[PDB]
Parts: sequence; structure tokens; C-alpha cells
Amino acid sequence: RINTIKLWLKKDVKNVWENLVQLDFFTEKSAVGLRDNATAAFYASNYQFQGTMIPFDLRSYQMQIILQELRRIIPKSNMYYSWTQL
Amino acid sequence: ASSFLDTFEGYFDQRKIVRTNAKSRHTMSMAPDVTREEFSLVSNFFNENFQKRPRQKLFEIQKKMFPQYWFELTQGFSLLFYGVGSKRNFLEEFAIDYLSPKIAYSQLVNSIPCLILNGYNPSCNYRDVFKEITDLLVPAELTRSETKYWGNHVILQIQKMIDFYKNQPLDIKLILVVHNLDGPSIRKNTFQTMLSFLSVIRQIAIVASTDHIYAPLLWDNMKAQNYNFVFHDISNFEPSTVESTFQ
Amino acid sequence: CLRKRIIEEQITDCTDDQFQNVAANFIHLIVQAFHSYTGNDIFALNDLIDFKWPKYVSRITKENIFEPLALYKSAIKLFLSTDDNLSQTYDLSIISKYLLIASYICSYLEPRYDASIFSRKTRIIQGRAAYGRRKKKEVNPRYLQPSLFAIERLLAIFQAIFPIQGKAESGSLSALREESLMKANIEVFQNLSELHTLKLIATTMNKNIDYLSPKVRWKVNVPWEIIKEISESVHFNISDYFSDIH
Amino acid sequence: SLLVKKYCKMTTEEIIRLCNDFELPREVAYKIVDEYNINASRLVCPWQLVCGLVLNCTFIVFNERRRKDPRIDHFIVSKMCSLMLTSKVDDVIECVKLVKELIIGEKWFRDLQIRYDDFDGIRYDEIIFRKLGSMLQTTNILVTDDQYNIWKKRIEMDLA
Amino acid sequence: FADAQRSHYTVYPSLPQSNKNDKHIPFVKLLSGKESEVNVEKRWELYHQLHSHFHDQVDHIIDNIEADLKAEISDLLYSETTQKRRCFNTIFLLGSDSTTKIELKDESSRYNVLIELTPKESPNVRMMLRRSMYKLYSAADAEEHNDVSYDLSLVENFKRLFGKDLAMVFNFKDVDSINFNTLDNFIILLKSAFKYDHVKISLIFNINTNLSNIEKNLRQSTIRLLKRNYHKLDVSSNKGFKYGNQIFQSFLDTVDGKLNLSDRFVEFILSKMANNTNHNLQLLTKMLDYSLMSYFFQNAFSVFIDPVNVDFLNDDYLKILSRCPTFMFFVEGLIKQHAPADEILSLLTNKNRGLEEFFVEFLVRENPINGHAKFVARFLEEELNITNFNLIELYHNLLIGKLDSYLDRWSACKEYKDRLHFEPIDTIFQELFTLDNRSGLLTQSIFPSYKSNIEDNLLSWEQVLPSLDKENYDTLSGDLDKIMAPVLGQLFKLYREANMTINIYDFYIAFRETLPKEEILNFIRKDPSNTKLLELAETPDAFDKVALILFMQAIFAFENMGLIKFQSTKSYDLVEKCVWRG
Repeated sequence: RINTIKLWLKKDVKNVWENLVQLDFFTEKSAVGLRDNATAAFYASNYQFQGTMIPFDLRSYQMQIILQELRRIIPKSNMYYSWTQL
Repeated sequence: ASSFLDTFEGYFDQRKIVRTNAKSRHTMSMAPDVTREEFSLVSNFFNENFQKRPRQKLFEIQKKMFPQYWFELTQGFSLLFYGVGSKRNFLEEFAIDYLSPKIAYSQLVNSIPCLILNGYNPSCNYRDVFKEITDLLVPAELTRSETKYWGNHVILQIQKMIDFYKNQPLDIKLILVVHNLDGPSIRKNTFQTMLSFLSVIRQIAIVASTDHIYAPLLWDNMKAQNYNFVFHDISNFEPSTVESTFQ
Repeated sequence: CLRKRIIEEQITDCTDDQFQNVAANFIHLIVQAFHSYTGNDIFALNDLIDFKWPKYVSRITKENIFEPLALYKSAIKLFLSTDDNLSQTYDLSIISKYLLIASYICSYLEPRYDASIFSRKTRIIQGRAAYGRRKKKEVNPRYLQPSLFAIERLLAIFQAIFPIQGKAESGSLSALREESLMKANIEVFQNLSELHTLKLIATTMNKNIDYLSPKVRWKVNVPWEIIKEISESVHFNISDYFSDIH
Repeated sequence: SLLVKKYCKMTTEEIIRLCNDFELPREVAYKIVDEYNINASRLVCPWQLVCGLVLNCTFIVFNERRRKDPRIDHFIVSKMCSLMLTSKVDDVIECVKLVKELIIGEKWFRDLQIRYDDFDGIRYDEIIFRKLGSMLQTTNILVTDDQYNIWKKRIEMDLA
Repeated sequence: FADAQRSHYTVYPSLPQSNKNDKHIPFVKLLSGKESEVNVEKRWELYHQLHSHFHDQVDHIIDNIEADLKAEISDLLYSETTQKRRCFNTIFLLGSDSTTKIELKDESSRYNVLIELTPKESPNVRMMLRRSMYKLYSAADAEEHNDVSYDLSLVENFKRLFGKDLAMVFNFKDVDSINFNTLDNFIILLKSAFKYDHVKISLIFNINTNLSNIEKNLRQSTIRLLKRNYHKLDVSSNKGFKYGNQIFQSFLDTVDGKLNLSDRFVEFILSKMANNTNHNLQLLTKMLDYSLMSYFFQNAFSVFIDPVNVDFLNDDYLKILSRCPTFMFFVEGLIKQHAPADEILSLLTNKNRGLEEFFVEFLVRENPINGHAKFVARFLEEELNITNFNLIELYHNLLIGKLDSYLDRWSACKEYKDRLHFEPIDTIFQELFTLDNRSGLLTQSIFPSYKSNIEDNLLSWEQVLPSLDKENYDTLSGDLDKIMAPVLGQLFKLYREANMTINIYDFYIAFRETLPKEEILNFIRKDPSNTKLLELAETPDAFDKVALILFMQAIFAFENMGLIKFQSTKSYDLVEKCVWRG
């Protein structure tokens, strides 16, 4: 459409993607969060996950908020506010 | 039908699309289905009359390598057998009538004994086998300072055994034989790890029968280094009638 | 490293006010860089400080303190490139290098859209090829969780790609019996078994794994960059097979 | 040339000629003829197929003279290189190995291999010990006794 | 029970009385009895002698290089002096086949106990912690002579039980094949004990693939501090040709002056040196032992290298050595060098005295090629001072004569390349004292084209068939084997010629039309044995149904070989292929 802009290499995303997953905005597709009692916590540390074995970048994630929520939520004055709508 | 038959192009050729109205939805029930008794009868009839003479002759040709076999065994090289056809009535006559008497006389007494290991069994476990090891070799047990936190017994025993026999007389005391190493309950990594951390021994070493095309991936490089099959090829085109008992 | 550098440079114009001052503006630079990277944390900043501090020490000097802008220019680079890990990549055999290269193809390529490019034989008996991809794809399955396959597909494709061996002569009998094309030895089976334990292939993750079944599906667990770093080193090319579709 | 030519036609006696140029028997020729008239249907060029055919008739029946005379294999390939008018020849190499890929397993081919005993050009009672796993396998680097028995006469009269 | 019904059972061998035979060894009278049994004894003893002899340096060097890595790991493991005092020493064996053991130096004012961790005993975090603490306490107790549980408290509580300080060392045995999550959890747990100012530790990764393969597989949280204080090694069996060349040179010195090798064999081995970098010398030594086993099996002139046995030079040996064709080259070269013929009659088999005289005369020689390769290696390591070089490559380039063109790769010996160029030419009597695999046996028993060698048989089935004609009558199948191809290969042909997928009924009959009806019945007419089958054959479709019999057991056999993945459970009426030829 046109001070300038810099984009952030895959190494630069590798770090902060996990700062994201550790702040409860994303989760995993067929995820189950925290077992209630003992024997479930026990079997959990016995059987691992596909996500544990498959690599970092292709395990099927999930989302917490939907767009239009954020669309209404944000300060709409942003340079990116044009980009908050499907 | 197509152009290429035996190559990656032969594979691209034969693996493409067909029509569904081109589907001859036909069955073996469009043909006689009859008892399995006379089935096996006539199978065994051809296996006892169809290719008998030449099978005998080629068997007699396949013999003179027993000296070569023993000689490679002598330096402790555990052995392979691949090729097509059943591979039981070769080895069971190899070992008994050649190895133990000959090495018994050369060691100079009692003949060197053996067990046998039907791998093709669906109930083939490993712990009974280590039991019989301890029955025959009769090695030494372990302390309580080394079985580290439920560390598996047979393996640490065998790390103790391999060092006890590290400088003993360079002789022979037994042999074990295997059959259908890639059998159902035997092709598991536990059993294979056992018989790969086993055959560093000079007192024993193994003759090995095999049948599968994809057997040879089942092993690792560390294993093959430890295990050192000598790849001999022996194909016979034999009916394998008595293995027709499990499947 | 202060006390180091002050006398590696051997310059007697100093005071600890300015020591804290240069540390300060250095950290202004640190954070003015990587606030974008992290935000409002300390731990990883301390880590990366400890790592990349010393290179910046190595750059600072008299001119560099009298004007720390050019100093920052003279140490801008890690601000631009954290690079915090550590020519070559492998001291390996060749089939391990070249076989892995194939499986990335045999789970990111349609089994049907390959017979056009992965053939070299001169036809003899009557029969047609297909048309290839009439239609472009728009999503680049690089982004995708890949597919499955049986192994024979790899047996085939690897032979097809394989670097040339078995050198002939055009002699009266040289190429008559040579059959100058690698075949299914044992070494590949075993240099393959090595790989599942190196866990750069994956299969159906399984306790009581059995490599040997008819039913088993296989896969890889690697990215693009792994398979890229092989190529220009061994001087192979497959980037053209992927570079065209999306 | 003969194989760039697309969709050519042949007869019984055309290839009887191209096979009878080696004075081969007529039975082998009739076999190639049967091969043709059944499987001359899906073709691109029959010069290739019949070329490869009669070559793998020659290499199988002419192993004796070649086993003692390696001066043959150049003369023979030169003959069929110019009978079909080419200076390039590796196509002919393909002409042989492809038919061998094709015709590999028919009972009549089998009958010929038991008759004239090539098996890649080597005997059975040797190769099986070559390949089963042996050292008794006789790679005849050494020479046979009758050889020397007759080579001695050449230096007997060395005086002259 | 019948015999083989069971599993892991045992049977005892009986013996004959005795054989009173000193020929209780494998080695054989070659030459149709024209060897001596005493010569056989010579060969036997000598083999075991020289075998054990080279095995001296086997054990020497396998220990030598292991002592070398042990020295270097302990050199680079201790005294690596930190300054922050809040990091531990991390180490990288880039690509080591991680199965060796390493030592622990004491350094009083410390106790030192290793930690070893495999995939198996580390499914979760807590367990491998319990392993660690059990090892540590049961190790440091008995060395000084109540119970504490198994926890991280104990390590920071080490001072106030035993009084001494401690330094740990951690060996993640198979670093690659493990849960990286559990690993991450563990190492985050383990960083929780650098706040007591009285302990140190260190970790090593015994790596097999690469760092950049996995240093971004694990979370960079872990990896930052792991950028702090690390170390790096190239790690393999064959480090720098520093000991492989020695094995080559020692095997040259051990049987020097007697034997030599082709360009084919040397290049074959130069190839297979690289097909497994980690395990490389084991297998060359293995196959070399095979080579000598084969040699001292097959060469009846084995007994001619111990010069004591020169007295036993028999006439038959003298006959066969005459057919050295190179000796004929020499003969005729002198025929045309000299019109008279006096020395040749002086020396030749027409008087065997001069022959055997020449035998020992040309037998004694140096074979200066091998000593040349030796003092060439010398020339390198004294002037070029190199170790990063094979000697086998140089052997090969000399056997060609591109030796000059290969040292041209270094090009610093160039003022002496010409004088060091060994004009590589054939000797006399090279046919019995040299080695190469023209025979074609190595690759048949070491590196087989596995299923190629299978299908070459499955397809031919006359490479093994007894190709006989006369004793047809006595055997039942004399009229049938000749005319009926067996089941298997005919099936395999239909199997390959078909498409990917295959039906059963139409495919069955497609095969089944390859058959004789009256003649296979005639085969069944020949046996009067099975009376059930007598009645069975008297109907015409007996042919069809016995075709089905053979069909069924054949495919049943084909299945467990890995040929088919029997498709359509609940339907069991058509199939798919997976194995191809070639």
C-alpha cells in the first residue's frame, strides 16, 4: 500500500512461539489439560504424546480467542487495525 | 501388459488407476472348496514324488562346505543362512553329525551339547531361554550392588559372564541353534537384543536360518558388528510342509 | 571482561561513572533491540547478555567510548542476529545422506504426479504416459503435516535418483554384464535400521514396535532445512521439484 | 538408421534372411518368427526386437568358439552394427539386455539354455559353487594340462 | 510330543567311540591327494600362529586408541576452569558410537561417581532421578562405612552426612532415542541445585547425528545456558587414518615379501571403508581374516613360504607352477631375445634341478612394491608428516600408476615424485601369490545384493535345478520335471507381469491354463501310494482342485515371505503387491 518495517526470521519466531504457548492463548487439537486424580497423573508420565514425539512445528494446535472478539477488543487505532478482519 | 516390469519404472507402470465397472467381482467360491485334509495330502504327495531325486542330488552338492563352515566357526564367526525353500533339514543335519564330534576330538571328554530354538513359535519368550543358559553353562549370580534399580537381570548377568569368559581357554563348550529367527514372538527387540549382546562368546556361536525379504533391516549396525553373520546363500525351493502348522 | 579490556586496550582515561554509563547505553541498545523479541522479562535477557556482552567488550575502544554510536555500529551485528547456537553438518556415509533425501519426497509428492519427472526410459511397447499436474496447487505442502507410504516406493525412487556408479567403457563385454545400477544390498537395510534409532525417521510410534509388518505405515520427522542442508554439500538438486507448484 | 524408423513391417522370409546370414539353424528362426507373429502387435520398431533376439541366439550357441577366441566378440558386433547401418552401438547393447529382460522365462528359452549351456556364458556345475559360498570355485587363471602338453611342441623345434 | 513342536527345549548329542585321527582339522589334501598330511599340519599351525600374531596388534591397537580417547576425555573433562561458578561443563562427542566406558579421577577433597542413563530406564523424570540417587549413595557409602530417601535434597545434603564434597559427571548414553520432553523436565530439575557453593557437576552428550539436528528440536530455554561453556570432538573408530594405516602397514610387514593385491580389491575396500564411518576397522579386519582363511584353504603352495619346507618341493608342485603363464611370457621373451636355446634347456623342466633352483632364486625376492609403499609412507610422515591419508589409496594409485597423479593432490613431494614413482608392472609367478576377488565370493558372503540374488533364482530356477536327463525313470517325476515348471517361478512371473492389484479366481485360472491335464494326471497315475488321491484323481476337475491345492499353499507361503499385503479384511478375495524386482 506504500519508518519502515522488519519481519522476523523463523529463528526469531522459534523463541517467542513458546512464550505464546506458555501464556494460555493456544493449546493442542485433541488436548487434555490436567488430570484430576493420581492414577491419571501416573499413567500420564507412562504414555507420552504424539506431540511429544513429532517435532516442534507441525503438531496440530488450537486457539483460545476468535478474531472478531479481538477486533472489538483492541485499540482500533493501530497500524494493524486494518488487518484485524477476515 | 505394460512396458517396464522390474524397475522403478515398472512400479510406476503397474501402480496407476483402473475403472470400477472394470471390477470382476469374482470369488474362489466360483470354484470348488474342499476339505484341507486331502489338500495337505496331495501337497505332500508332490513334495515326496515331484522334485525328489534332483533335490537329493543338489543336497549332496551342497555339502562340501562343512569344512569351510567349521573353519569359519573356529575363529568364532556366527553364521547366516539365507535363500529360498525351507531351511531346517539342512542345519539339523549339519550340526549334529559334523560339529560336536569333530570339535570334541580336536579339543583334546564328552561331546559338546546343544539346545534348539524354534523362533516361529508364537509363544517364544526369552526368559525361559536364559533359564536354560543358567542350567547348562551354569554361570555366576550377581551382587545386590549392581542390579541398579530394577535393572533387568539377564542382561547384567550376561555383562558379568562376557567378562568372566574374557580370558578363559579359547575353546568350545556348547552351541545354540535358531530357526525362523524372524518368527512372530521372537522377532521382538528384546529377544534380538539378547542374541546380539550374546555372541561375543568364543565358547559358543550360532548358526542362523532366515526367510524374510525384510529381515535384514531388523538389525542394527552395532548389532551386526557384535553379531557378524557371514552372508552365505542357500536356496533350495522346498515345500516347507511342516511349518504349515501355525498360520 | 571490563578489567580485561581496559588494559587489552591500555588506555588511561576512565572512571566508573562512565563504566556504568557505557554499560547503561549498551543495555539501552540491548533492550531497544530485543524488547520486540521478548517484552517484559529478565531471565533470557540475562542469558543472552552473558553470551554476547563479551563480543561487544571486544569491540569497545577510545573512539568507541567517545562516540558509542559507531561502537554500536561496530557491534550492531548480534543485535541484528542473535545466532545463539553452534560449514559442515555431518561426517556421515553417503547412502544415509542420499536416502533420507528421498523420503521427504515420498511424503510431500503425490504418488501420481511423479511418473513424468522420475522416468528416463525409452519406450518400446505401446502405451501412454499421463499429463502431469494440469492444475497448480496453491498451498505448498511444506506447510503440511505429511503423508504415509510403504517402503517399496522408496526402493524404487532411490534407485531412480541414485548417483551414477558402476563405470562402463563401451567395450565389447564391459557393459554386457556390469548392470551398472545399485541394487538391494544389505548395507542399505542396515544403514536404514540405524536411522529409526537415530529417530530421524519416525514410524507409528509404538511400544512393541515391529519394523516388519505388511500393514505398517511410515513417515519422517524432519523439516525442509534438514533436507536442504544435505543438498548443496553433496551437490544434488531437487529444489526444482518443489519450487514450481506454489 | 533402422531404429529411428517408426512402424516398419516385416515378413517370414525377411527375418529368415537376417537370421540365416549367420547360418544359424531354421528352428531358432521359426521360434523368433512365432515370437513376432504373436507379439508383433504393440510395437514401435521390430528391428530392435529381432536384433536382440538373434544376438541372444548367437551368444548362447557360439560360446565355445568365443570361449577360446575373444577375437570373435568384436567381429560379430561389428557385423550387426553395419548390417543395420550405425556407427553408434550402445543402442545395440540395449537391444540385447531389453529382450533379455523380456524373453527371460519361457520354457523354450529354457530348453535352449539347457541345450547349449550358457547360463550367463558359464556352466552350472561351476557357477553354483561360484555363488553358494565357496573357495573350491575354479577361477581358471591357471591353465589346463593339455594346453602345456601342446605348447611344449612350439619350443621343441626352437633350434630353427 | 513330536520333536520340534516345542520351543527353547534341548537335546543331547551322542558320540561314536573315536577316530584316532590327527586329521581332526578342517584343512584338506588339495590336488587330489597330492599334498601331504604333514604339510597340512604345517599349514594349520602356521595359520594359527600368524593369526594370533596379527591378533597381537589387534588387541594392542584396539586398546591403544581406547586409551587415547580415555586420555583425551579425561584431559578435556578436568580442570576446565570456570569463573562464574554457576555453570557445569557440557561436552559433545559429535557422532561417537556411544558404547565405550570412561574413567573417573579422584582428586581428593572430592568424591566422584558417574551417572549413566539410557532410554529404557528414563521413561519419566522421577525414575531416572531415583536411579541417580541410588547409584550415588550406594557408591559413596561403602567407600567410607542409616538411610535417606532418594531425592535432590540428598546431594545438597552430602556435606553433612559424609563430610566430603562431590563432583558429578553425567553420561546420557544414547542421547538421541529419548523423550526430549522428559529430558527437558529432568534438566530443568537438575539446574535447581547450584545454590550451595560446595558442589560441581558436568554433562556429556555422546552424540550420533549432529548438534544442529537437535539443538532446535529441544526448547531453547534449555539451550541458552548450554551456549555457555561447551566442548566439541570429532569421534570415530578411524580418526585421521592414524591407526588404520598402521594396521595396513603392519599387515604389510607381517607377511611382507610374499603377497600382493590388485587394483580391484584395494578399490573395493576403499569403497566399503566409508559405508559405516563409526564401525570401519572391525569389518575390514573381519573380511581380511576371511581372505586369509580362504587363501590358506585353497592354495596348496601355502607351505612354500616357510623356507624350511623348501626341502619338500615335490614334482607335482613343480608341474603346476610351470603353468604360470607369466613364466611362459618370460620364456618366449627369451626365445626371441636369443636364437640359441641353451640356458632354457639348462633350467627348464627338462631338468628340474635348474627349475627348483630358479624357484628359490625368484622366491626370495623383496616384492619391492610393498616395501616401496612402506618407505613411501615413511617419506610422507618424515617430510610431509601426514596422517590424514590412507595407505590403501596410495596402494591403488600405484597399482594403476596414477600414484604420481594422486600425490599430485598434495604436490609438495613433487621434486621427488619421479624417483618415487614406482613403474608399476607385472612380476613373474603373480598368479599364486596375490589376492583379488575375481572369484566373486566376498560380495557373495559379506555384502550380498539380497533379494536380487533371491529373485535371480526365483526367476531362473535352472541356476539350481539339476539339469539331468538319464535317471528319469527311477524317480517318479522323470516324465514331469522335464516338462512342468514348478509352482513358484511360474507364479512369480504372473505376479510381476500383473498390475499393482490382482484378483484370485481369474488370476488363478490365468495361471492354471499353463498346465498339462493328462500329463499331470499321469504323474498322479504313477503313484499307487495315496488311495484317497487315487479316488480323488478319477474325476476330471481333480486337476482343477489340485491346481487350487498347490495354488493355496504356494500363496500361503508367499505371504509370510513379505510379498503381499492380503487386502480387504472380511472379503479375502483380491490382493495388492509390494515387492518388485530389480
